[PDB]
Amino acid sequence: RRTSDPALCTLIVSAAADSAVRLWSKKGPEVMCLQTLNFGNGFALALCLSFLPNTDVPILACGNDDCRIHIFAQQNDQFQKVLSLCGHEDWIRGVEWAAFGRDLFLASCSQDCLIRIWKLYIKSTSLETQDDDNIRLKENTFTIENESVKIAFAVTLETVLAGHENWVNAVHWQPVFYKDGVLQQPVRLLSASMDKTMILWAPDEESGVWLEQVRVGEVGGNTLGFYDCQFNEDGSMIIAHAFHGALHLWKQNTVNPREWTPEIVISGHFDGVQDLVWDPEGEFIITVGTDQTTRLFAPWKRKDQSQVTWHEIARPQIHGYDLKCLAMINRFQFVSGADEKVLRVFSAPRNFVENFCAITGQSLNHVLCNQDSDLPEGATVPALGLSNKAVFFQPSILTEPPTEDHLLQNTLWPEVQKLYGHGYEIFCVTCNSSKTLLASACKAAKKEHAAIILWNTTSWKQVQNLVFHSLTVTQMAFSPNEKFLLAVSRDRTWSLWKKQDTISPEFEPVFSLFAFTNKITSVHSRIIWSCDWSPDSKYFFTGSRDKKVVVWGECDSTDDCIEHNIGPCSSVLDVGGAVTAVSVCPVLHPSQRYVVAVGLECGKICLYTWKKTDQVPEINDWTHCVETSQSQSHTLAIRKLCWKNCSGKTEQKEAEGAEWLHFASCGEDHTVKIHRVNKCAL
Amino acid sequence: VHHRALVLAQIRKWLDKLMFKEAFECMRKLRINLNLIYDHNPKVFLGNVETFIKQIDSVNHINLFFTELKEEDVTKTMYPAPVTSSVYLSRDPDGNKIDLVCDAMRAVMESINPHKYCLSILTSHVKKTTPELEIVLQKVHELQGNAPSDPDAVSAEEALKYLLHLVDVNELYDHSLGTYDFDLVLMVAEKSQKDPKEYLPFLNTLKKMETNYQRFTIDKYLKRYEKAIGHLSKCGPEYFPECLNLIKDKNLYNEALKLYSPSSQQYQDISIAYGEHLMQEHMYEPAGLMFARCGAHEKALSAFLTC
Amino acid sequence: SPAELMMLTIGDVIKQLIEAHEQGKDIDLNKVKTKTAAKYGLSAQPRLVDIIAAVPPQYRKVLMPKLKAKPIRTASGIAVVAVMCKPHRCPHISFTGNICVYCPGGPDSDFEYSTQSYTGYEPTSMRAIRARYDPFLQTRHRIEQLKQLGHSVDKVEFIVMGGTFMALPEEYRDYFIRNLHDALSGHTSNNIYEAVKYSERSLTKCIGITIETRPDYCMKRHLSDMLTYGCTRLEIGVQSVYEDVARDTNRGHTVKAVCESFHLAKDSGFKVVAHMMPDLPNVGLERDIEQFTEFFENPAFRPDGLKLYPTLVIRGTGLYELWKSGRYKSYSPSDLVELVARILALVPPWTRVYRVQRDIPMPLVSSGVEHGNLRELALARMKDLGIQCRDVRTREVGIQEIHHKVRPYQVELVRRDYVANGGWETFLSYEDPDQDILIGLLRLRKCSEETFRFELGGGVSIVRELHVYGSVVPVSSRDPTKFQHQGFGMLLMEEAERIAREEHGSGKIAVISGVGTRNYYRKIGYRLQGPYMVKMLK
RNA sequence: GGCCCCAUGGUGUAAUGGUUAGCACUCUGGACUUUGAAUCCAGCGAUCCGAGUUCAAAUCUCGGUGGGACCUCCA
Ligand SMILES: CC(=O)SCCNC(=O)CCNC(=O)[C@H](O)C(C)(C)COP(=O)(O)OP(=O)(O)OC[C@H]1O[C@@H](n2cnc3c(N)ncnc32)[C@H](O)[C@@H]1OP(=O)(O)O
Ligand SMILES: C[C@H]1O[C@@H](n2cnc3c(N)ncnc32)[C@H](O)[C@@H]1O
Ligand code: MET
Ligand code: SF4
Ligand SMILES: [Mg+2]
Ligand SMILES: [Mg+2]
Ligand SMILES: [Mg+2]
Ligand SMILES: [Mg+2]
Repeated sequence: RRTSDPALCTLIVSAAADSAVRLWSKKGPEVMCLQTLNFGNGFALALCLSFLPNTDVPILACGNDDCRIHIFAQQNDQFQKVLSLCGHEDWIRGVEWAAFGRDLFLASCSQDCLIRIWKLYIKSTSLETQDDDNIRLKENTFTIENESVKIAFAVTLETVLAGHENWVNAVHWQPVFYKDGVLQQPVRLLSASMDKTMILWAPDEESGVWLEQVRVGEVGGNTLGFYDCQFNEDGSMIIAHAFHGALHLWKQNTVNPREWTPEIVISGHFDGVQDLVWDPEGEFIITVGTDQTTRLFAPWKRKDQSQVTWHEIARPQIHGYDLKCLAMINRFQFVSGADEKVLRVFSAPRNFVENFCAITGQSLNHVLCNQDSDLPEGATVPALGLSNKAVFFQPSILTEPPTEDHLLQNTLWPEVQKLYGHGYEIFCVTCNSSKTLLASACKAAKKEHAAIILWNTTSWKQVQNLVFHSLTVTQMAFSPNEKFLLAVSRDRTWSLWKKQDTISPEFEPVFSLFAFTNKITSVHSRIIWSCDWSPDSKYFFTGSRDKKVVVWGECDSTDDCIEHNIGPCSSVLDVGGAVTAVSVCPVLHPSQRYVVAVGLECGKICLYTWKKTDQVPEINDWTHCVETSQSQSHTLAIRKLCWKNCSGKTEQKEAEGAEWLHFASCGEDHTVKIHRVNKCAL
Repeated sequence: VHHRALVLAQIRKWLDKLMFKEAFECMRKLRINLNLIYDHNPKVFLGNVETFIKQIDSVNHINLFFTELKEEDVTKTMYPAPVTSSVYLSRDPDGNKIDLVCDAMRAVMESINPHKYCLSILTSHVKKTTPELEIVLQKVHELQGNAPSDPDAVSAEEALKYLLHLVDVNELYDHSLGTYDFDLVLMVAEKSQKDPKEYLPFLNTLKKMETNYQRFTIDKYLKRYEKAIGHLSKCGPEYFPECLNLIKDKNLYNEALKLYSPSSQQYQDISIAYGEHLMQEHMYEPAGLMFARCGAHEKALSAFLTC
Repeated sequence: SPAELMMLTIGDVIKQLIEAHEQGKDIDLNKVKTKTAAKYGLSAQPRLVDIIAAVPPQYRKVLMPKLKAKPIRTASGIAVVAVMCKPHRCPHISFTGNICVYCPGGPDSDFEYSTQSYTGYEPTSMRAIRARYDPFLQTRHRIEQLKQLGHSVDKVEFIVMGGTFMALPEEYRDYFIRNLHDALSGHTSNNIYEAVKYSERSLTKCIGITIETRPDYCMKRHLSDMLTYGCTRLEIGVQSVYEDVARDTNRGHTVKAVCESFHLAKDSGFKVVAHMMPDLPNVGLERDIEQFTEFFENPAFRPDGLKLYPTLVIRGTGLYELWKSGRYKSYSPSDLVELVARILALVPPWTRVYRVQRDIPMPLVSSGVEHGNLRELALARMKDLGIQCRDVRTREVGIQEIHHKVRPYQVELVRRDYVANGGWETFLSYEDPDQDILIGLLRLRKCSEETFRFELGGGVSIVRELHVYGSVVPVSSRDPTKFQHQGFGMLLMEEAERIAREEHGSGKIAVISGVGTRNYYRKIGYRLQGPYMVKMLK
């Protein structure tokens, strides 16, 4: 605040882990460092800035590990220590200033489980003080210079609240706001603690004490407490941030002023996501991550609005190992693979279908398709070990998405299978389009451990072992023609396995090598990370850390080739960085467009357009189509990309001419995103 | 191994040669009770306190000496003399050993350097037979509102920390309340971890009261019932029913009888109450005798017939 | 209903207790419990935990010294928190094809979701299983239990159990250690060094960490890595001093490697604790006595602590197959008790015995030990034979105070010197000779000519342990009925600083310490260098 | 209101005038630096209240207090 008409000068204070506090000023586009303060080998844990009453001198309060608060005032052009306040006996985790009338208040919390309020005012005129017949606390006084005038200020403690058991993590006043022009300045305080609780405090006018008004939270369970708490503009809503990362939001009733109810808030993983799949009909997605959880997201349909929003409704796993891979078998059944030698199979209970058809707005009879019939009701945690047990939890109908207390307990899925046969932790899983086969791989350092295993989907037994490669298999893919299987490995090679033809209706077909690649024939100089098929089962694309995406083609003509004709059918491209994901749109255009979605280590997503030259020059096969912006991109490695292969809707009946194509992405930045692209442009 | 015989012989020679420094170091290192410095020969110790103080010349060592002094004699319970040819005993210690030691050493310390030896004088006052908390609190209060002259003085914060080290906070709070001085009470309550808006109204209410009634109220708040009844007695007649209620409640009949003269009617009332109390406890003959003394003749008949 | 009757009984009990405290008289708890339970018509008695869990705050502070439960949990001067790692395979599975012939459980076993050498039915195992092996949750849960008992958790020491911890990837070890330190302090750090700084400035002191490791994973690299973590104790399984046993059980190393690892660890400044196993195959009843006599008389072997684990046969192991085929038979119980008594009679006065038998539940054992109090039976047998045990654990003030009823009277200073692992060791102590009661101890060693650390080269003497026993006294507090904060520590350091200068001839003294100990030694006059607290002696 | 019988650890129960009351559930402590709750082994805890007769009473005579069986009375 000043009267030189500046470009909104700003003062900034920061504190870091190098035992120092720094001050900055920002005049327009120019910044400069006014001062630095050194605390020896201590640290500063909280900061707050404001101005002294009835003047324009900035003041600073710093809470330290010394269980002691420090006050600084800016006389002249530098900050100088004026006062030190004792009283606490543990670390301090938050301070805050507030202005009331012509006086200043300071609220302080600590790990002592206690909250203290101080008070700063302007000392008297060195006169009119004659009431010596009273008992008053000693005042902490300091003097400042302002325009060649001495001004004295005094600080004194106000009260000491209590009521918490564990640490108190944050404290905040209530912001001022304007109603019909007039500013209202309530007196309220909020605190959140580690013992799963939040307390709202207000003063009492009949006496000189403060009283609890609302105490919100869930006391009980192994879940830990809260880190942060925040008010609304006027105080209608209150928000809190939990230990894992869950968000809790409470709203107050209009007529009943001591009743609060929780509401719907965003949610997501609290660690790196590792895999992603789509609904076969396209109405939900399932994700797994290194946070040992599996989550399902589906849209919400409301009558009195037009926009559609997607929310979490299911969490069908809370596991004891880091999850790595997932695959889809039926519309309500999937396979998961984690940091162990065992693959697991999960199915869905009954109340999930009712909740799904209720929220998404479908019909219960039609979503069953009279094909699921009787099935278990829920799941629960077993007494010992890691598994899922049917509860044939509690019948709880829902018309709105749940909150982060019904998701944690009442939303599990039963386990119905368990497969052995691997010697080490799983690394990759895939499935064919005919819904009857399954692949697998594991970490290996020799040739006898890196072997693909094929299973069945009606009676789970090993079918045949495919021994090749000497290192881990990173990804596999089934051609849409259901007559091939491809593998890429850490040993910079690859292999293609062809299925032999027999009629033998009671038996099962077999696979054997059709083409391969050695050190010399390999073009990727480093680890291959991804591969994918063309929608017509003709070519296939590979992407590796060599910053190159290659097309290997002419895999068609399965009738009778001499041996093969497989080789490089394009030119290498230097994307710019390591490629960790490749995907191809499942849509065919008469102009023969093959669009590829390439992800990188830096979270960029580039859409190219590949065209077969059909001429002996290989130029004009790589064209750059579109690239993600700096706010639409990720921040760390991208681990998966998957278009919406809505095979159930073979042709889009109710669409705006299919103007848009949707796909989804996930990465190690704790984030899952859904992107949309214009059709006619590509 | 350090055999006790050789150590004790060397220590006795050192003590007889007036070389307290070496003996003190050896006893401190080997964990030998320090009382042997005095109990070996009290007359020589009390005759040469100055040399002791000069040779030890450390605040920490003197504080260690004070926190181990005890009334018992160790040359008869822990370290009996191997030779029974004691030269004499002579002067029996006149009073409490702790008192003589503390007074003599405090006098020497005050004579030599009031500023250098600050916490040790407070320790000498605290460690006496009767803890004189009032004097040390008053001295700390004096040191609070003063400026140093010699750059060896101790800040009031450090003195308060040392007092809180010797005695607990709440006990100091109660003693300060007993001192009838609100300055000391506020000083102690500053470092007490308490809500100011729980005891500020209490102290304000206590302040605006009559002096004797104030002292009675504070004493009752701190038990101390005899002082409370004395202060209440030194007041107006209208308070007498409450004084008598307290006398009957805690059975302070004898003290109340001592408080007033026998010619007073209050003495007669307290006597009647006391006699009724013995009637409750079946001391028929004594209470009847005391009824006859005061003048309750018919009650004397009743008690004498009953017994 | 019984519930409200129980609640009223509890409330009345605290009412009487607080009243008696207010007017200041002593009260007997058991009689009050019985009388008050009689009034309200109950068929049971109150529990101590329930009475503790209902006291008002100020009274909760004041009257714990009367309602404490299990006084042994802090009778040694510290509070112990045990945590476990993630399931994994032992490192020597690859180049041998299999693991030790007697180890139960593990990733590939019928004991589901259990760590190697454990079954999962153990107390600590069931605590980490429900926490899904997360260090933060385990530390918080255990500290909550310890506070609920009624103890003081000012001073803490960690114990990391599981398989071989130092064989895991570096990132996981970083994660684990920084989470332990953060759980104590309250910070949210990114790597080890930040967590160590903040824990140094913390108020809940971390005294030290203990890790179990194999002799082939104790080299210069691993020792330096553990030095940066804050570790101060090591546990190695020797199991035998005979070379044929170490290769017939597929152990994977040799005894000479064990001796060399002992030498390196002791020169670096750690403390060594050894696991030993009687009743091994091909070892009769006469080779055990010779084994332990050589253990405690040969300078190459003399450790600082011992763990006696008589051999147990458990299903799903090679020893189980040997036992079924009628080729291995265990000792008779009388012979086992006699052997344990004879072994305990040989322990030197500078060695501490931490545990005497395993803790596998009885129904899971096919043969071997069946009782559950081998130590006290052995002590009774020793009293019958006329011999006495003189280790460290059964001579300290707390144990002598709870098992017997004695208190020190005539404290003296004792010093013992010896040679071990190529070094000159000294052991200083304060103890009562007549009643045989220990109070405080310190260990000192002169660095040999084969030290590799940069901070300890050129004439440095290192202090390896300083300890004072009794009950726990919180920092900056004093209790005249306990033994800790009374000046026995600065007396033990002043003597260590005189030996290192006038006898060793050194010119510097170094101490390995935790973090609260870092502040303590800074108070004494030491400065910080690397992971050590050093001071010039010139 | 008389009218027959019952009463032992916190709870369910055993024992004949001796020269000193046994078991179960509950509770507390140790083996234990892997554990309040599991295992093994130790420990604390009672003849309601008065008179009494017999050398001697938890035990037999007569009492009050509660309880159980009969009708109460009574309003
Ligand atoms: C370095 C290591 O390897 S660990 C040391 C052993 N670990 C333990 O804490 C278990 C028991 N330890 C102890 O008994 C003590 O903590 C020791 C060994 C460090 C010192 O023993 P004591 O005889 O109690 O020390 P001494 O009485 O000489 O010192 C008391 C002072 O030390 C302080 N102190 C004790 N422990 C600590 C600590 N961890 N951090 C900071 N100060 C401490 C006390 O507050 C007291 O200071 P003050 O009274 O002046 O305010
Ligand atoms: C954790 C410690 O347990 C001991 N240990 C391992 N297996 C057995 C067994 N079958 N019986 C007894 N002790 C055993 C070893 O000494 C190991 O180091
Ligand atoms: C947990 S077993 C003891 C530690 C290590 N596995 C060893 O055998 O030495
Ligand atoms: S090294 Fe230890 S934990 Fe591993 S198998 Fe051998 S005994 Fe078991
Ligand atoms: Mg009964
Ligand atoms: Mg009976
Ligand atoms: Mg009977
Ligand atoms: Mg028990």
